[PDB]
Amino acid sequence: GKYNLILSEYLSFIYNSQSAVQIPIYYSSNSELENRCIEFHSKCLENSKNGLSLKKLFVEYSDVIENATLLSILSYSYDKYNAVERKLVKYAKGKPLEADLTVNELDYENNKITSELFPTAEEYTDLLMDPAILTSLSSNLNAVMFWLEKHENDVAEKLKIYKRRLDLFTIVASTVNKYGVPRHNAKYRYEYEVMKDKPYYLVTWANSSIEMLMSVFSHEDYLIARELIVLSYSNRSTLAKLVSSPMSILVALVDINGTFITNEELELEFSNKYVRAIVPDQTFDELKQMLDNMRKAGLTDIPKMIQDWLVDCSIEKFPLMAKIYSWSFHVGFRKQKMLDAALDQLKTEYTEDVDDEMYREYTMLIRDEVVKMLEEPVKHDDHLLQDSELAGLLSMSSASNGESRQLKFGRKTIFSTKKNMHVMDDMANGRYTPGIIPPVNVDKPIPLGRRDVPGRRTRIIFILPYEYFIAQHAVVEKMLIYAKHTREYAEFYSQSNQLLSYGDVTRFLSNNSMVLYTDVSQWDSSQHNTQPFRKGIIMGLDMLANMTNDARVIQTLNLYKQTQINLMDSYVQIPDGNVIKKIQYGAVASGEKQTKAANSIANLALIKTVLSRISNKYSFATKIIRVDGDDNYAVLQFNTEVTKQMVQDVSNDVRETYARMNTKVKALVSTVGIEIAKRYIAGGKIFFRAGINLLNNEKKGQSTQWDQAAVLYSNYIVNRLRGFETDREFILTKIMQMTSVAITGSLRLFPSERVLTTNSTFKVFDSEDFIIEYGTTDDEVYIQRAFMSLSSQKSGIADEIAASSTFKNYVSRLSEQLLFSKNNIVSRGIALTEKAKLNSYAPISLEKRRAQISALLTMLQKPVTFKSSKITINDILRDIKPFFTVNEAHLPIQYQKFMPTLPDNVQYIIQCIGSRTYQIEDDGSKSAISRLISKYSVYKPSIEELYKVISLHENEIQLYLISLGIPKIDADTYVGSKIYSQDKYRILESYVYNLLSINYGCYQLFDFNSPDLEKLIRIPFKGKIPAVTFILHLYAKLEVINHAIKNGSWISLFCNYPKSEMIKLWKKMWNITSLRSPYTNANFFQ
Amino acid sequence: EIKIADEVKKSNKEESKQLLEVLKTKEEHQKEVQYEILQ
Amino acid sequence: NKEESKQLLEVLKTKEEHQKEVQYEILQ
Amino acid sequence: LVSTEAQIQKMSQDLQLEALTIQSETQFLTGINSQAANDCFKTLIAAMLS
Amino acid sequence: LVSTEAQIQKMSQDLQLEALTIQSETQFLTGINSQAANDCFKTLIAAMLS
Amino acid sequence: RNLPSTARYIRPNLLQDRLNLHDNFESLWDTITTSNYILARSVVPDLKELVSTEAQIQKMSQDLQLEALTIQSETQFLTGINSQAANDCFKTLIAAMLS
Repeated sequence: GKYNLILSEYLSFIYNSQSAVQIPIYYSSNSELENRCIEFHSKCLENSKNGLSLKKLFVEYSDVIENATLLSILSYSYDKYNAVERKLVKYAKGKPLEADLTVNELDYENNKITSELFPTAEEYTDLLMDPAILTSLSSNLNAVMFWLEKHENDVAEKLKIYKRRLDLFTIVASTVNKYGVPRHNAKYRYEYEVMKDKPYYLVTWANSSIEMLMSVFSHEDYLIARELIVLSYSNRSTLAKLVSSPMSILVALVDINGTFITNEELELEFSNKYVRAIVPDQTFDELKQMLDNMRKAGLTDIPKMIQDWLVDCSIEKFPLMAKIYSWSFHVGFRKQKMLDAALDQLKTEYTEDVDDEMYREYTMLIRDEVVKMLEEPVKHDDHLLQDSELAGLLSMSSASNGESRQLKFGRKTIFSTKKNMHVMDDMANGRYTPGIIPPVNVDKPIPLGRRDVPGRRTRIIFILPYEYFIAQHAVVEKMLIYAKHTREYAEFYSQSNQLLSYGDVTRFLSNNSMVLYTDVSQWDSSQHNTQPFRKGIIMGLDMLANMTNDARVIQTLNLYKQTQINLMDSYVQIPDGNVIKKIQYGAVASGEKQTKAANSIANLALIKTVLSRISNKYSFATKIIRVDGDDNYAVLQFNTEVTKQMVQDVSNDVRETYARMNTKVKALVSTVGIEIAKRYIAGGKIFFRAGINLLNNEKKGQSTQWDQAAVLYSNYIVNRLRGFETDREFILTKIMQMTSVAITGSLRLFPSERVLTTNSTFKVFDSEDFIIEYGTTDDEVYIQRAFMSLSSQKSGIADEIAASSTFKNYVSRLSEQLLFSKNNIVSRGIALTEKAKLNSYAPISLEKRRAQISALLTMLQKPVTFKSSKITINDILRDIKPFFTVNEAHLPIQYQKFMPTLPDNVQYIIQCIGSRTYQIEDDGSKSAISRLISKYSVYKPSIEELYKVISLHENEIQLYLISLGIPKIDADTYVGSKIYSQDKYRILESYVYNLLSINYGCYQLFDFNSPDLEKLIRIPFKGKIPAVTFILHLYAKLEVINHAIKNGSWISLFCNYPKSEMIKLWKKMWNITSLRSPYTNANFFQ
Repeated sequence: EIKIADEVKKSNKEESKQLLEVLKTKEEHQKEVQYEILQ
Repeated sequence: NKEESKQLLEVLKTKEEHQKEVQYEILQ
Repeated sequence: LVSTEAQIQKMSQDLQLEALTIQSETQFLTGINSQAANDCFKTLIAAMLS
Repeated sequence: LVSTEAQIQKMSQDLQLEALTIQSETQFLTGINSQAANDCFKTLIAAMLS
Repeated sequence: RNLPSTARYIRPNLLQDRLNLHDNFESLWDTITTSNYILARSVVPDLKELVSTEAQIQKMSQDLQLEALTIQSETQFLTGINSQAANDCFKTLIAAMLS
């Protein structure tokens, strides 16, 4: 109930005029008070529409101001252009900043003036520094300045923060006021005519620097921020790569005293094991050279922090490093050109001096792995291989974005990248031809996409036709199925929903063991991903073809084979200005259904082959190998204790034995630590990277102004948990300015805390971080019932596309390819289902979501709605709440810290209850109703849809399942077995878990199966109503946890819930009408 | 519409409400089986 | 400058001395 | 004393309640609270003395 | 073959399941499809001949 | 390696407790015994492989024939079954008997 005050103060500060008037609007669940609210509304509109003072009425209707619930605030203020400068002149009396063109290697990667690089607008491009975000620089400046103004009179540590951030904002605003502010257009782009006379990279620098200075709480933070903001103004290509590089070595210097272990995907079992750090001497020289480059670039304080730490190498002072490791990724993206970014990859040194003893073993191991993956289904004639075509044709929605192509659905033209739509187009014009796989050669080279991530190189993405997906789908899915239970594949080994996110290194760490970890992200243009890689798979396919008797399977195998033939010679469209280059690239990259598992295979075989050469000079026992994409690690144990020289010699031998296969590598050997893309360990403690740029994005998505605010709050939560903390008030200011909507040129609306923090498709944040909020009140129930009535909307584009002829043809062909003679009973179901996967096409989603937002705004303006009894979650919690009783408890501390970077309250919880050990279906996949869909398809259906489907008669369940590609006999068998009554409970478990973010955010990190949390939860047992006791225990757990988070202390609970209410609620169970947004989830693991 | 006295319907005692819920459940089970048979 | 740099090289030698190496070195 | 809520946990687990059954044993839990044990302990002694 | 849904409805009736317990009996229905009956019939004979 | 007769070595003094600190120095013996306990915890092996914690609890539940979704209530048989406790007990028992 404080957010709205900051909204009011922001409004008062930004507008400031006599003409600027401020108009709240309220609502109440009680009829009489509601009519009094309507009255208040009326009188407010009139008085505003008559230039009368509003401050007078606010007293007469004090009751509405005190007890009713706010929605929004209007604002009447005219243009009043250029007020940003009229505020900013005061914070800019320092000196502006001068670029240095001789810092970056290239010419255009310097922060020089646009006209010095793009005299003509016809060759101008804002794409090398496009923020790609629907929020303005002026927004950011207003927010920063408002924060500075409200914290302009405090005298405490807060003032020590204020002086620091004020100096930083001075550094920024001096540079800005030297020239001026670029003005955003309607599309939030920045045209030539504003940047024509200004530095090209001022905007990205500005946003990143604002984001940093809003994340300064200490002296060392100030040093880091002042040392990057002034250097990120010129260097924009060689900065995050620099400071983020030494970290990989530092982790190899921290002695373990206490460890965490893994067993199964979230299991832990700590160890009091002590392990030293046998680091050789030459890596210190490496680190010294790295710090010398760091100083040579112009860095003084941050080498000093990295230099004074090495005297002790302690893990208590170490989070600074981790903090530093996150301060590198909040400087921005290196959005350079497609060409020069590709040439980071497209440099090749291919030689007729490598072994053949090595490549032949490599090829053979790949062959054998392929056969191990595919022996059983190829032999037992599995349905998904026979009908691989239709399987891929249904799962096209889970594919990559094909090249843009001009379609027409009756009487329109569309430029979709979605491959299902391509298939729909090509079926009509006789072009659908899945057996003829297109070549990829001089006559038809491949486009590209760029996979970026700051502080690293740019990776490339193939953008293929839609035949390759269809061919690869079924076989790669069977390969994944094989890899679910294989230990060595760390991208997949789990129990059907989790990943090995905590790593599996620390089992066999000891004084006798070592571990070699290695980055393998540059190994795409390499000589070992060309011919041998492809030919191994071709050989395996030949074996498998001779290992089957059915013909559909052999056809599928021959198509996957021919795909591998064609990918062996592959050219690449890359523009450079007007003309287009096409380069011979007979190698591997992403943009394929195959790249992930196949790269894991090839890296596994490669390391198995190399690791049998150290054996020529050492005796060791390979304990564990793991491969996950852009890294891989193998642990190995010796007959004796480890020394520095064995580490050195093992590393040199690994490097040279990779060189024998013409393979570059920074070989890294250690005893306690690793560093990889997604995580890293020091001293037996897992850290994470907090590198998510908020005010700058990688590319331009398709969501609205609204949803990006939710995304930004989620990224804030993530980075906070990671360690990188930004001042929350800034985030709230951005959220209000991004949820602000213009009803006219001068009318503008601003929603409130009770619209943005309520569980719906419009949730954006929470009043208290790390805590979803529910509703015990009339009013939250009231607006939630209201908003569910409005979430369901239409898209005319989808309606007209689905009414054309090509859509009908596609449905007809699906049918007669699956089943026939029910053209008006099931086929409509399949068309209705295809509608569910047209919505992936972005303009459809925009039409529908903008419609929802408009419907929301046309009831923020006018009074409120009763919504007609539609049951939701807060309806249930409203009835559960009045039979609780809290009492102060006191739990002790008995669980170990292993994620230091967390906030101290979350850690206090982890330090009092356990960390999670299981994982329940967030997608409802293990449910026996879902194991049919996961057998004949990949499709998700959301747990809302399943939760509804079970509530229906036993008839339409069959139609709904058949519409998802399933046949009729197994659906009939599912209904006859009566397993859905055995599956209501699993579906509801997953539903309730998804609604309340238990597997999304902080609550993903907590053990609710604990004995310690449970002894507080004293709910006696009644029996024969499982849903009620389930929700009761869950809700009580959430109560205890939220009280803990917001107040630290603990409490007990008690609910002697009457049987009458048990039964009254049992029927409200499977009639819930609620829904939560995808954009609101904040996965701690990205 | 239940076939039991006024003072039991309006009874705010727990056992009365438990009774009423039980009886409603009995009725609805009987209706479910009848509707099935008619289907 | 570089005097302190050589001291940085040096102070990371005396610390963390391993025993097997000095044994084989005494013998060798 | 023993805590009322833990003792009700134990009694409920021992009695094997059922939320879909008119049990007589559900009434065993009525008024177990403290402030009554005190009252009875006090009343008996006060009455036997006076 | 006998109708899968019919045979398995009969199995359900002859097992007298419950919607409110775990019932190891339930696992008996695990994988009673066709296409595996044929697979076993084929696998046994081809193994014993080969 | 073979070591010559030119070589030498010094023997430690491993003569037992001349003080009998287990005779009425309980505050010191508490510290000594705690030190040896925590040292012994650092050498007891971790239980590298077990049976999974959810593939067990369903077998237990069907043996017990429990109401559905009692998993989150943990009918008292099923409380604190996790690993991170089995290793803890295995470690504690041995380290205690040693110290």
